[PDB]
Amino acid sequence: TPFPWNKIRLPEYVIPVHYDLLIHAQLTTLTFWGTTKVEITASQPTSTIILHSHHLQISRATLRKGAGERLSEEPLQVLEHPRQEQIALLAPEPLLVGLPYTVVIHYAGQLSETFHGFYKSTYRTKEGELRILASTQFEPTAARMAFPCFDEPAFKASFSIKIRREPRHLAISNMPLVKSVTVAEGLIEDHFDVTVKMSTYLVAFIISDFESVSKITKSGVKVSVYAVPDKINQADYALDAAVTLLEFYEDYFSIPYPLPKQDLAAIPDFQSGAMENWGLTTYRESALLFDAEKSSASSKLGITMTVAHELAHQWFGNLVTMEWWNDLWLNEGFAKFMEFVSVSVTHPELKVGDYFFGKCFDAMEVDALQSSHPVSTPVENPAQIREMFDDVSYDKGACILNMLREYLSADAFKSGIVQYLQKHSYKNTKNEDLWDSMASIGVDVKTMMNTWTLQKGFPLITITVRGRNVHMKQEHYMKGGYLWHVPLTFITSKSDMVHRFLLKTKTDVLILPEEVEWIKFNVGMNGYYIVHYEDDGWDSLTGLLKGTHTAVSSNDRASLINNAFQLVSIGKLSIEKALDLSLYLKHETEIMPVFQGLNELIPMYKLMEKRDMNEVETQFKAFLIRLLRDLIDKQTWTDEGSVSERMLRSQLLLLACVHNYQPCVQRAEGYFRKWKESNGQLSLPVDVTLAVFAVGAQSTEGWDFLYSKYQFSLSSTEKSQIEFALCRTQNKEKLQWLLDESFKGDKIKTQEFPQILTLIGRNPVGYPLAWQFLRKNWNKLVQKFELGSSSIAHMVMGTTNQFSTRTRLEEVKGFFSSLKENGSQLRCVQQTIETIEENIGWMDKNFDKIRVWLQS
Ligand SMILES: C[C@@H]1C[C@H](O)[C@@]2(C)C(C(=O)O)=CCC[C@@H]2[C@@]1(C)CCc1ccoc1
Ligand SMILES: [Zn+2]
Repeated sequence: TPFPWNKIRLPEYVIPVHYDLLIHAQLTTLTFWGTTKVEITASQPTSTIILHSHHLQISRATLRKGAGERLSEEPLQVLEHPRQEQIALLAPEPLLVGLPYTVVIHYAGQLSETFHGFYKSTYRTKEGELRILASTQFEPTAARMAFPCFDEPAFKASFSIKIRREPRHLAISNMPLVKSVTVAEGLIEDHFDVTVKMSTYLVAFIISDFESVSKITKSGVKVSVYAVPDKINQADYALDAAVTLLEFYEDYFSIPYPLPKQDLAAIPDFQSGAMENWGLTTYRESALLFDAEKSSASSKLGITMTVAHELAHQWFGNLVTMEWWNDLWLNEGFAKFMEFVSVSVTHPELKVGDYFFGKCFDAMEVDALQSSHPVSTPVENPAQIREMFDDVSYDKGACILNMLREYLSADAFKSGIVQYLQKHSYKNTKNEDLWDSMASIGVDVKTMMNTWTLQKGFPLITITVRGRNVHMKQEHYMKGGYLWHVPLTFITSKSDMVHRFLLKTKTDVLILPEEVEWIKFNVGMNGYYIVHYEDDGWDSLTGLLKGTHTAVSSNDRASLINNAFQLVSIGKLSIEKALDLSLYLKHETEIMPVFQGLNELIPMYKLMEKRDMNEVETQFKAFLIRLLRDLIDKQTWTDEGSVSERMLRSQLLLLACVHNYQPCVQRAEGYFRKWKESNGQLSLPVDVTLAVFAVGAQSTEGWDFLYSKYQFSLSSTEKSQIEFALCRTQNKEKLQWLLDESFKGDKIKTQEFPQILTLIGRNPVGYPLAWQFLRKNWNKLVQKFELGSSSIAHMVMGTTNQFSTRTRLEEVKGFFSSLKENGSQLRCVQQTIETIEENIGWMDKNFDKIRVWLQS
């Protein structure tokens, strides 16, 4: 019997309006049963209903028309197309156009052993008892694994969820609990209130023994944090942050949060960082739970930013949703950007605005490659859709929005946002909808923003100065007929006011009022472009950084460091001139230019570590330590100062210890010895813990001691610090053990496996083990994490993108091409191949130049 539908996309003439979802999960057998009742209307006659279903055993399907006395039921025959993840329901007669019908489906499934669908999560009590819970993760296409549905984001509907569970367990879902009814078999049926109209991917439900803490907003919304009983005392910070941020967004968008409550649940097993399910946001425990004594400043910042991200989605994603995954950036670019807007207001002591440009540089890494994609690009299958959750949708999306906001001004941008959110509330949007909204306040918005969303990559802006005449040229930046509307900014030696010039053409000229000593484009790195200066331009700017680096802001200094090294890669600046510029860092004090320096310089020796280059690698590492030696030496071994001072300290001490800087190694050995002799009871400053643990794990006794403390820790920061330290061992049997254990999920959870694999991929002796492990265990890793997931992308890049020989390039090409449909077409594979090709060319051109430069 042939399947009566040949497309991946569903027919668009059968529309759902409301779902009634009844779910019973048996935690003892890992089996679940459901009854789905979906109210539908057909716009054209059909005897066939096509919908999504994946790994669900359908026992019965019926078609209802009317209610009570005037009720009719009809049996529905079921056909399956597993590859398209569809089912076809066959009625004995055609459906009458425009009349409401209810499709009733009874089914069963097994709780997923992955991190998606309706899945199993476990933890151990401090007494060592194993506890099992069931949670959901549906974005993008996994709602169809928990209940049959029209599983595309434009098929919005209301949802009335009912959960049957044991009296000893708690169930939570998107909406408040309205009633709990005693049913047969000693079960309780929880009835949750009907949701607002929303996408299937936002449905959520959890059956657990979680504890909770709550606080009410000024608008009367009940905000709650849920977590395992042993960790609920770490919920207070996120609870306070969530209340403040929810109030900020309501005030800012002038659109109230529409639900009576908002829950934030810390899940013991979670693949991504968090998920924005409407009324039930979910998080990795490390992304939500703060320990005032053991958590790092970076973890505290991470929690604040993640809560800000998920809450921004309540408007940008939930209330207004992209029509299709090709426009995922409308959700992700906005939520990423709003983290910075919201936290800059709510937590001005975190100084987050100063860190934003770092996201743009992250996007530029991928976007400089031929294998990048436009922000808005076609996608069809689930693996392609998952590939949209990447630095282009998130970081480039946020960066082009930041660039647009600076161009329009914050108030005109805000008016545009509010108009957009109001007009498209409970509906779906495409790119043109956003431009139309922004332009209704912005005459050039549509033409300009189409250049930034429909073309991959970014421009190189070349500056040539002839007296008062500033010549500008744009061209597509490509590693080794594109045209943008570029909102340029600049400052000069005569004016620190931010000047604006819209470059709509290949070339243009601006006439300065008077001649200047220097000009610097892309003020504060607020623009998604790079800049090259002709003639003595780079010598001049190098001179400025070396004489009066304070003449330009910390972010302007970071932008110069980054652009100089990006220009080496396209042969516009020599490696010697970029390295000469980096020498100014001997007097740098600020976190962003110091970190930008490390971001450009560390990858160079990471390439050398994987080659026969011991001498140059050692001299390069010695140069790096000598360059930052005064700054390293000034660091106190405490938790004193601002969040930026704490993060700078932690990374400087770790860098010094990793590269065997003796004053820091001897001090770290001392703290470790003292900490170990006290049986880990003595408190170490959190800021020095990474360095201290990395040093301590270099001995068998130290590694074993760290591992013994890991099993009992309730702190996410401490566990992450121990995992990092353990992965830095140069004992291959211990590195193999870490890969084996985290892969199995026994002693170390599988949610840690992608980071562990990358850390070992970066280990100077362990890198062959990580690449070999990925190849050997590929199928099981794909089954666990999914083809196209950001996790698989990070595992691919993390084990191969630091290779720089033709032999390594063929190993990568050969391996991934052998996978056929199970990974040969992954975008991350094309990206890593292109990265290795660039590494080969860069090393062949510059290795000897660096060798000579280091001797001089
Ligand atoms: C992400 C890095 C990975 C890198 O493999 C690593 C582990 C490193 C090494 O392997 O040599 C030495 C210093 C720390 C560094 C980092 C964690 C931190 C870099 C850093 C800090 C501040 O700005 C950049
Ligand atoms: Zn998001």
